[PDB]
Amino acid sequence: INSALNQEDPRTAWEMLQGIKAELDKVQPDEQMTPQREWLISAQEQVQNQMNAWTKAQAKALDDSMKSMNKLDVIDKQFQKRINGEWVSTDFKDMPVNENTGEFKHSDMVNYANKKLAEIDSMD
Amino acid sequence: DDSMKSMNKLDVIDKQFQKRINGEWVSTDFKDMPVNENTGEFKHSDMVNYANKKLAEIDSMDIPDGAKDAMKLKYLQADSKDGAFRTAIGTMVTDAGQEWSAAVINGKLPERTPAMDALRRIRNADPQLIAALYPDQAELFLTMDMMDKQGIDPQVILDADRLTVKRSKEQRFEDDKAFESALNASKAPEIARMPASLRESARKIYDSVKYRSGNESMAMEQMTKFLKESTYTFTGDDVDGDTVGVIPKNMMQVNSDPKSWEQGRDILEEARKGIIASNPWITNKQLTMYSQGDSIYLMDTTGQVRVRYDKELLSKVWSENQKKLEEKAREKALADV
Amino acid sequence: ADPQLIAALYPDQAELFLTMDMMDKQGIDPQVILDADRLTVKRSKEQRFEDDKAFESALNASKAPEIARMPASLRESARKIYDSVKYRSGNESMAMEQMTKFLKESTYTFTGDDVDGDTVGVIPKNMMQVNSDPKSWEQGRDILEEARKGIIASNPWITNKQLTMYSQGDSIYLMDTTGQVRVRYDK
Amino acid sequence: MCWAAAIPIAISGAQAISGQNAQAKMIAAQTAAGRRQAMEIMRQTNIQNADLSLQARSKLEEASAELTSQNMQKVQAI
Amino acid sequence: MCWAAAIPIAISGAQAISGQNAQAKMIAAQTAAGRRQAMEIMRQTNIQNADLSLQARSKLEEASAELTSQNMQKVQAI
Amino acid sequence: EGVFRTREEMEEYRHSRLQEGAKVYAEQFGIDPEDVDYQRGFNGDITERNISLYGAHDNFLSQQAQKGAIMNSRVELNGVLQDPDMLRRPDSADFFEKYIDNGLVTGAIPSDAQATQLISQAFSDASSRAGGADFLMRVGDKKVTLNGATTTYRELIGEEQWNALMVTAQRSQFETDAKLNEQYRLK
Amino acid sequence: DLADERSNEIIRKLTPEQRREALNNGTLLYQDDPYAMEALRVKTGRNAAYLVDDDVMQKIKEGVFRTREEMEEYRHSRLQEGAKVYAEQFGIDPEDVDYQRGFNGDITERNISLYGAHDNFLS
Amino acid sequence: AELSNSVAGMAFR
Repeated sequence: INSALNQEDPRTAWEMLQGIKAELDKVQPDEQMTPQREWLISAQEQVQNQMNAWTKAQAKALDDSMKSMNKLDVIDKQFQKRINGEWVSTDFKDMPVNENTGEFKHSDMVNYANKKLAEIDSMD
Repeated sequence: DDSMKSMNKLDVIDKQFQKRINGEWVSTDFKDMPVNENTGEFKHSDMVNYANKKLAEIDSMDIPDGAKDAMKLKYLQADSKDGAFRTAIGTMVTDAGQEWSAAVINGKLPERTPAMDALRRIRNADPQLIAALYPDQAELFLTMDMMDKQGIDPQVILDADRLTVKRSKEQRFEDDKAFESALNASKAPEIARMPASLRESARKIYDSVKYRSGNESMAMEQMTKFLKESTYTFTGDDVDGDTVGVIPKNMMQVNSDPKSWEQGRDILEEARKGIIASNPWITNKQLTMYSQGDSIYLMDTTGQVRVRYDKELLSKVWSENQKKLEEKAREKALADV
Repeated sequence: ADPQLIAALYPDQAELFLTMDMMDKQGIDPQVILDADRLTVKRSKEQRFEDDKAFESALNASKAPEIARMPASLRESARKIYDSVKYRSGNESMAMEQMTKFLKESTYTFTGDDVDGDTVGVIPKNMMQVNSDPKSWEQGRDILEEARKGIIASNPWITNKQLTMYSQGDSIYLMDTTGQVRVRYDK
Repeated sequence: MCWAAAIPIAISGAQAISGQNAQAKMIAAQTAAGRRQAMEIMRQTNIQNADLSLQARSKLEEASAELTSQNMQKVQAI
Repeated sequence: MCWAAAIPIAISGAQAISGQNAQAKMIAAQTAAGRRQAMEIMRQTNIQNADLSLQARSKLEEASAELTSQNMQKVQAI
Repeated sequence: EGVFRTREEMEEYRHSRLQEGAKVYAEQFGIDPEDVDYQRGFNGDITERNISLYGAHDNFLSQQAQKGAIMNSRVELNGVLQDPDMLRRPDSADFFEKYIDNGLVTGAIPSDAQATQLISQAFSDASSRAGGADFLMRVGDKKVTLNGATTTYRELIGEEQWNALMVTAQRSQFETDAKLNEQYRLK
Repeated sequence: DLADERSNEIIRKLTPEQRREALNNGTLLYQDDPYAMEALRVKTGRNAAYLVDDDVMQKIKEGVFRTREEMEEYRHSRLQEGAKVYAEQFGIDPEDVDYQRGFNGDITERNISLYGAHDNFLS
Repeated sequence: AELSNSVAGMAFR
């Protein structure tokens, strides 16, 4: 049961736990309050809570993906400006939130350099 | 009687320990909850037995290696240096150390290397942490990371570590003076401002690598690449751009994984910036960030403005902030559906 | 069966115990020790005198609860385990990791309840044994810990780190620095 | 092990038309493993993982996947 | 020793239907040892130990143990 | 256990190696065969042994057919869903429900356990393809039977069992769409 | 074999509604359910047909073949082989008539896809 | 500010 709980993604957690229940059903065929069944169904509430957390985390990942893409293209455009023109101050403080890009973590410029360098590597 | 007492007090210990892992401030030292009536006394024997049985239990779980090692680490923090888990992982480390020693004496390396393999599994996941807690066998970590990450054979280290002369107490004085000249005359930010914990380790790696093939560049080479793998250099916004600090990549960690160290750097920079603009005249050149044993501290040169930043508060503030920002994320993400 | 009682009563041949435990417990061949112990130079005085300063500084300047402090009894052997490994494979760090492992098997470093957590003493794992099986050392660790919260909870006029405990030639004496609390626990 | 050498026997003067050979054999290999080296009590864990691959192991490289799907629908119920 | 090589003769191209061979032979080996290399005065000691294994050495891997027991009962007296 | 084809080889091989092993094992002890008393002992108790053996063969062949059926239905549903955007089509919603149902009535996917396992695996697999919101959002809600009660899809899948899939599929769609955008912009 | 028609006919009788629970515990066993074995053989056959025939032809069609007359020969022979091998690989079903309906498709769709791929290659 | 997320917030608190 603890293994069923400690899975990486709570999906596999829930389906493995459900299979373990469907199997316990054989050997313990009376649905009731078998001590093992008590253990098993705190496990169900547990995996429900873990699925709650997983939903929240995937949603945050969605938000980060959009924020990163938008601020990334903003960084790249304001950087092409520096490459072609001059005196653009690409240090940290950039073209700020239009309405929806993000506070510009320091993470983007490192991510920007890395992704853009690989991008150049992948060009034709 | 002992079997029942041990099982009961063992589950009590484990629950009150999961409390410490998830929550905080639980005092798992020795004095726990013995009011179970059945559990009765806690001997000191349980916590050692608890750590050992639980570590093997984790080993026997069904999950893939990643979850196993993340779990070994999320248990390695935190007990109050008792150490129960710290000493378990520690004796694992010294086992790997003595085993590689025996390989050195033996002349080749014995096959299947159980302790070395288990250590490779655990330490691959957080290089800095395992090293930090045991500030004694950095030599083994260096050699293992040479052995696996880099491509060198685990045969060409064997001779050079078996062929070494005994330093014989004479050329060392020259060697201590040596650590001192390439250090001072380095002028590379990280090595010069060497952050402190890392300085205490630093001394080791240099002396180790030198005894191998032609050295004193290869030695500086490895030492610098290590200090790069283990401390961010916080650069200033000015275009010089002179460094303002070297704060260790292990202690900026929000939460428990190193992706988190990265996320935290994004807190410390926001902090260092607000100060510079807020108190006008504190030009970047003036500000220093200085660590200590365990604290990230931040000062403008005049002693007036100086904000502490600490593992506990940085961690837990980021935890709640990420929490309810991720809440907002879920809210409008599910608003689409 | 008991690599401790046998170790103690005969401190003279700790060299043989080290070599045998190298031979069987660890995986090294009983051929690669043979040459290195046959190939040795005579320390002639000069070599010996220098290695011996060398151990002396190094052990003293290493900062690990175990290597520091010293069990008391062990030093003489500990030193012996050191030289042997240094002559065999000549890496001093390798020797040490074969001295530390040994002091570490042999003694238990009692630690303090405080979160520092600074050590109070290293008592040798042999002399706090209770009955014959080594699990008796394990059991004794419990009596002594209950006592040390016995000492700290009985009239702690002041405790801090002032209280230390150690072993005389044969007595896990616990004593605070002062004459206030000396407790003798004997095998 | 003898069988693999037997497949290796095919390539001698260095033969090009043989990606088919590795392919078919790893594939069959998967059918055999998958089919026969496992237990079907509902509890599964990592066994299901290695299995899943045996599940993608027959199937198709997907030319047929495009063609199959178009089909299973007209056949099962649509 | 000649006989073991004779059993070894069976595995050549490295084929795998042979766990049966080690099995049956260690088992028989046990029947022979056990049966014949011992003395039956009531005093026994460590001899009984090595023996006991010869006692678990025939018996069954237990599929038959489940089946036997079901049986010895209906046969002996029940 | 692992290595055997249909019924014939079983009793063939058993009969042959049976009578031989009989005499070779009676040869170990006193040379009794061929006496009539060894017949009564060796020949059982035979109905019990035969029924146990043939029941084990039933178990093996049933496990074999079950392995085959699960592999087959897994391959079919993988081809129909895991394929990149068979889902986006207007027909795929009714189809999944119908397949699961028919397979239940046939009844393939034996049995219920394997059914919930397979349907909850496929759902996740579908969520991680670009095709996803549409498939999940349409099969919710559909009527599908089970052991306890007939019940909608959303229903089987708790409020944090379904909302999770729902969001993670939306996120995967966003990911793959941005991936297509970036491939185009790379060109 | 022919004798198992006993329980085959007897089970045709068992109601489909309550057949499944019986199947889950231990009353029946998969080997004797005619309806289950039907779908199974047929599915096994589609799988076989699709996988073998198609992978084999497509990959070859894509980069190493010739005229319609050639590919044509190559496939039918491959078709037969695959059935035998895969058949053995699952319970030994062939040569039963139910494996024909499963293996033989759904054949017009496969042929038209293959010949369309050949059109694409020659074009 | 006080009750804000946004990076600033973390540093301030």
